[PDB]
This record gives sequence, structure tokens and C-alpha cells, in this order.
Amino acid sequence: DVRQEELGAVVDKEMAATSAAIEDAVRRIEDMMNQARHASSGVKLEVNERILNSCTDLMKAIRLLVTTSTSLQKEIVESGRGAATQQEFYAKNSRWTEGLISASKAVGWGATQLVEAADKVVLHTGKYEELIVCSHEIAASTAQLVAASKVKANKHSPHLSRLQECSRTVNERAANVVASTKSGQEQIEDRDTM
Repeated sequence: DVRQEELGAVVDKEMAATSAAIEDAVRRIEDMMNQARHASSGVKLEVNERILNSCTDLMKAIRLLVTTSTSLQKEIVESGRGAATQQEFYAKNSRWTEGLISASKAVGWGATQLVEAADKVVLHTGKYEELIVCSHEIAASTAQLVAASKVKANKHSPHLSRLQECSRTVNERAANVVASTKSGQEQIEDRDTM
């Protein structure tokens, strides 16, 4: 249970860790594009490359959402702390800060989960179904990060509206990972049955 007086430090570190985890996810997924070309070939390799790329576009959209989330948090703090330090502001609004830490943590974990599901199905024997669920779950975690950020916000900068748009974009990208996995799966099972 995080000390109230160090909540500012912990949320700053958590947002930073979530962003690093998202960057690690982009690198791992992109590295699988090269590894796939060695685990498979043909229609399977082609659809897997498309799926890995949809996953990469989703992770880049999430990268932007988290960065915008951090920007909105910092403006909320700068605007409301007055003579207090950031630490004091976070401590005084401990509830809000805790929501940020918890929501951020979940996104980080969601990214790690999605990378693992992609790895298992593309390079091993995992199910495409698992990648689809992880796609839905990470989108759910980001919408929660957005709501947790929104609580102490208002129609202000670095735009609450910009963060909300970012969420729509992530949801659209997650839907694309799903459409891409379904499209690809039915393309793989349809080349073999002739």
C-alpha cells in the first residue's frame, strides 16, 4: 500500500514504466516480423505479418494515448496545485492518484499480455482466439486509464478532448487487430481445404 506522501513519485514512475512497456511491446512485435519469416512461410506467414502489423499500429496508438494521459495529468496538477508541490497535490488527491497508478499498471500488463499472445500464435502453437481477447482487454484498460485521468479534469489542455479522441483511435485499432486476425484465420483454413 503506497504511502500517501510518496504517491507523486510512484505515479510518475508508473506512467514512465507503462510507456517503456509499450515501447518494449512495439520492439518485440516488430522483431517477430523477422522471426516469423523463419518459423513459417506461405499464406500463414503473410497473414501473420499482417496481424503483427495491426498489433504494432495498435501499440503505437496506445503509446500516444498514454503520453497524452500523462500530459493531461500534469496539466491538472499544474493548474490545481497552486502554492503546493506536485507531491502535495497528489497526496491531497490521493484517491485520484491511486486510480491513475492502478489504471496505468493495468495498461502495462495489458501490453505484456498482448505481446505474449501474439508470440504464442505466430511463433508457436497458441490460439488466435487468445490474441483477440487480449486485444479487447488492452482496449478496456486504456479506456479505464482515460476515465481515471478524466475524473479531476475538465474541458482543458493538453486537451481532455485529445485524450478522448486517442481512446477512440485505440478502440478502432483494437477492432482492426480483431478483423485482421479473423480475416487471416479464414484465409489460412481456406487455402488448405481445396
